[PDB]
Amino acid sequence: DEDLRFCYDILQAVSRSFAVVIMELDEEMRDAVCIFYLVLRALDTVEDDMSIPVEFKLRELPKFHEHLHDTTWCMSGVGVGRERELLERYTHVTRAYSRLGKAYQDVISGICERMANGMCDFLTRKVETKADYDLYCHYVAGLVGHGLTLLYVSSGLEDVRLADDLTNANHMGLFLQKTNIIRDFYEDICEVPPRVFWPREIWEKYTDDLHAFKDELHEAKAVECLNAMVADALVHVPHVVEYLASLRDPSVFAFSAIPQVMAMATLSLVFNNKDVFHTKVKTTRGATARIFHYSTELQATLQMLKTYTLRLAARMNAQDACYDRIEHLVNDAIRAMESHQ
Ligand SMILES: CC(C)=CCC/C(C)=C/CC/C(C)=C/CSP(=O)(O)OP(=O)(O)O
Ligand SMILES: [Mg+2]
Repeated sequence: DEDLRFCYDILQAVSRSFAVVIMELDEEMRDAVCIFYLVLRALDTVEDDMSIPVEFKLRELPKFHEHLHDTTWCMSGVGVGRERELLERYTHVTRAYSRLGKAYQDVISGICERMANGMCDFLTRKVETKADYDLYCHYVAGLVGHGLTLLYVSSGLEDVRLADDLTNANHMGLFLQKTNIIRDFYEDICEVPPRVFWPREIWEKYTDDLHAFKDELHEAKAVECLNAMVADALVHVPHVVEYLASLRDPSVFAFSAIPQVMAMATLSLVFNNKDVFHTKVKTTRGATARIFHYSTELQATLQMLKTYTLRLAARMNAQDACYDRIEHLVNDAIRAMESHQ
């Protein structure tokens, strides 16, 4: 089982966040989800390496899923740090993969291919529209939501009805991806080349140059745009509440709930916060421990989400050009929560 051990070891190095939450899952589901994550993590590593040619990515990505059945395949000159190691010693992942149930392998192979092609689409173009924003989030996060949902059903832990309509699963992925895209604006725009995800359709209403938000000079417009991004992410909350409330298994529930509650805490902190444009805004380690502790069942999770949702709303004024748009979004979220209390 050295292969699985490497997997969990690389997981811990490549992503401390997920590597903690994944431990909420029972061993069998956990192995499948851990391997699933590393496969996608490998894709991400190819998509994000800006020192390697795009034609190289459009070439390798589409057939990434095919390598899942080739225990000798690996990549040598891509990525930084442990990610690089993930690809070079990618054998451990494919081996572990070959020892998974037939149904788990197919979900993983299926999501891997669709995400890869989606990444290819956006490797050759920008995110101009809100539609673009949403679709890109779908490919790199919404699909993880689909995949996980299909792994839950396939495992037997959740009812087959869960996979009927995957819309809410996609919403779950979008809420997480969007909160991170919002939180990581500065860090992303400060890289070489600069990484940009905020959709032009949204930011062109406050500026002609996104890079202007880095200057205190345009602090007001940056914050108004930041607030419009938050409003856009809040659209997903009522759906996150529905998906979480449809879960019956405690392991699946905690694994699914924790990241969502963390996202809402981050979102409540970045909202109307100009610090977002010069540093990473993060929750305290104590709030994190508390979230991990209580998000084991629906009721407590709903109240923590309500609490954070109420903190977000409390942070604004009738002066802000969002107060209107944010208010009904907060009410929809809180309403959806009380709808299960
Ligand atoms: C359960 C369900 C239906 C949907 C959830 C969808 C999921 C799990 C999406 C993962 C997408 C994100 C935000 C990845 C960043 S890697 P990271 O999480 O390791 O670490 P970081 O964001 O850098 O802190
Ligand atoms: Mg990426």
